Amino acid sequence: MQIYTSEKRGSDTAGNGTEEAPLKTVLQAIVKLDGKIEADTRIWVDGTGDEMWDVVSKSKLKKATKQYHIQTKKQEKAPHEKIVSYENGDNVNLSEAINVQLTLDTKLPEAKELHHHHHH
Repeated sequence: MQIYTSEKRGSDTAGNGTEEAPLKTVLQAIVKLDGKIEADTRIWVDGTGDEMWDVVSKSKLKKATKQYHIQTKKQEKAPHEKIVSYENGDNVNLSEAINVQLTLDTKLPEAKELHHHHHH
């Protein structure tokens, strides 16, 4: 499953995730899969100049995965155009993903010691 995106073009209305209809941002490529980016999932970007389509950076893609899951990811979700695709998402949460809530570490959210001295 290949998804083409044109961030420099920023095609929202013309953004489907294909070649003739490239998405505006990588975010819209994930909203359809709910973060289900597997080996068959290949997202292409504007390119490097030499090529028409290049691979999306994992650093940016992973960040977008987090952002999308917090912003667009609600309780429910609908499928998409490419073969519909069922709710084939992961979660697990048996005795390992519990450390994400009951983290035995000293961290304070929204604190920002000397970092809050210049913004929220």
